[PDB]
Amino acid sequence: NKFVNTMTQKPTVEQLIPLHHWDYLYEPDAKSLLDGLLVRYVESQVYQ
Amino acid sequence: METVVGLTAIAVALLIGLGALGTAIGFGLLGGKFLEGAARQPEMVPMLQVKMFIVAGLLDAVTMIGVGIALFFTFANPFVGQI
Amino acid sequence: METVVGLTAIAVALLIGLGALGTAIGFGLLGGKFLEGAARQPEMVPMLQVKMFIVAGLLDAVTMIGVGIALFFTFANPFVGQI
Amino acid sequence: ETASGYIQHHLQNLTFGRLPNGDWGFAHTAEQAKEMGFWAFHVDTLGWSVLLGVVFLFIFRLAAKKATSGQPGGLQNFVEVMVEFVDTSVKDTFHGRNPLIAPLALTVFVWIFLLNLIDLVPVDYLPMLAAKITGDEHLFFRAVATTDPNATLGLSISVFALIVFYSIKVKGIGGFLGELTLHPFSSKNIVVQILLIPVNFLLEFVTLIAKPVSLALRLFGNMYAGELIFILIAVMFGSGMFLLSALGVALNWAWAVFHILIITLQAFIFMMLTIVYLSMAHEDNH
Ligand SMILES: [Zn+2]
Repeated sequence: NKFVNTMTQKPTVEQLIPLHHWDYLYEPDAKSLLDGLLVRYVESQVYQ
Repeated sequence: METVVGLTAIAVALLIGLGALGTAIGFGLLGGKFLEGAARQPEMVPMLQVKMFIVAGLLDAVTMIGVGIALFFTFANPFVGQI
Repeated sequence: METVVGLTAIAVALLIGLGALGTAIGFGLLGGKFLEGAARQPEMVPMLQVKMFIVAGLLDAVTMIGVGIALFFTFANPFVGQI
Repeated sequence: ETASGYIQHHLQNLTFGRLPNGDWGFAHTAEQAKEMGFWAFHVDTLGWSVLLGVVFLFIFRLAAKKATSGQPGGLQNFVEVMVEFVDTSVKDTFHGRNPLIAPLALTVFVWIFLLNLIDLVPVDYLPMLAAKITGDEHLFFRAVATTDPNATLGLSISVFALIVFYSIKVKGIGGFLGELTLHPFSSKNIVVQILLIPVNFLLEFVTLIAKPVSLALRLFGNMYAGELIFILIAVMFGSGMFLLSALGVALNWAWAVFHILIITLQAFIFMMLTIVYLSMAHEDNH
């Protein structure tokens, strides 16, 4: 359920898994960072 | 004369040969960073190119002073005039 | 005199040729890191370019002494007047 | 004749200058041409460079004197693809308003490409056609103008004049000597700036003088070594054998397929260094 306002709760189905011109230094592998950051993102969406 | 003239052909081959060796290794190191920079930032290619040609003037300066003194020793001779 | 003048032509080629080889590889290394830094931080490019020219002075310092002494051995000769 | 004589004849230019008695005559031998001093002229170099430059501008004028501003004909479609390519190449390097830089780059690219392209025609055709039309059997005649160090040095010493010109014209006489003596090292202390002028002058002056020489000798070295390999492969056919005049065809074909890439690339590099070196003479790069 989504909190529209104090008087309204809306039931919803939301997709999860199927988701400035400078680069970072990426200390560990950029591919390794991505494999880790995406798991934290899905968990943060479920927690919210 | 035969030695002063024959040791000027070896002088010429070292002035152009050591410069040919250092400029082919120097532009291969410089160019290897230009092609990766062109991949990391596809929109920066025109800027990276003008900056690479500024470095290229510093990279070949001493080599080009040597291709000139070598050509000067091949068609004129400052040593043969000294007997 | 023919052996001193012929060995001087080789000394001159060896002074400039080794300097050409060294500076070309040195600028290939220095300049390659300047393009790497310019790609990551395009805002830093004018600052990085000033720091690159500070290093360029240290890289060619001895090489210039070598080409200065090489030209001196061609238009004058401190060895011929010592025989 | 010998292979050495065949090679020695292909390396001599059609020189005209001051003979022992009179300023009107062609040299008949290499020594008689080396006697002619700095006040001489290679008539084959000036005859190929001027004729190819006029053919290029006349063809480009035929597509400019009647430009449609709508649907293009076959000729003007090509000329406009070349002007659009050169204009894009200039706008990705130069940000100023100078009207000379763009037509200069077009002239430099198309002219050098045509002076280089005549190297693909067989090496004995033009030298012998000139001899048959003249009635001589010892006439010196070289077609490829970029294989003469004077032609390539003329093209770079002229770009160098434009570099020293625009640098003084926009930075002023003070700004020209300033970049030459107060850059790249500057200091507040008067004793220090004076001791840094010789160091700044050695660094900046060497780089400036190397620009014209490197432009001329990069072009000369790739074209002179390119024609030498064609002359040397032609001596394999001079032998008269069958299994050698078959191997020679493969080397000539492979060398021409490689040389068309070099001929195209050398014109592009000369244009790009002309654009870059003239653009860095308009702003303080440090
Ligand atoms: Zn400056």
